[PDB]
Amino acid sequence: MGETVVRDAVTIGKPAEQLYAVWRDLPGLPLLMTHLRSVEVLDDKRSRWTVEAPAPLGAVSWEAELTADEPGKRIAWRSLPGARIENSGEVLFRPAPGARGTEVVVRLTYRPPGGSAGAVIARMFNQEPSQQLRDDLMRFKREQELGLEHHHHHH
Repeated sequence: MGETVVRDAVTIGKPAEQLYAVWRDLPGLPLLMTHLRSVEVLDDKRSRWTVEAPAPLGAVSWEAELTADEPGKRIAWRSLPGARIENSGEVLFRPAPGARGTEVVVRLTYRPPGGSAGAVIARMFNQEPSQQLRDDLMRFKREQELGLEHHHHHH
């Protein structure tokens, strides 16, 4: 219908790790990094917590993996050859100009909101002088900079 691949970048006061982690509740499992990981469970984009099954997708028919993960370089989302990801987008991280934080440059295709009026309501008092462009991605920045939890993640 109107699936648009928008390329823009938002700046939030988070290093990088928590920026791509925006798809989660800001997790804190530094145990599952590098090699020697048995628990390939993240739940972020789904996962199917099998751990034992051969291949990340060679069992559960529909599963999700993240094909790229770097501490602060670029992260590309995936959904494994089992489920076959419909979406596409690799997020890159660079230090924002003026030291305003980190700017996440994303080129991703997605479906647009039907009601654009939902954005303009914020103009009543938004306190966000971020131009009359990139409307859809601006609310994303707002919610990312708003969301903050313990770095260990406490639930």
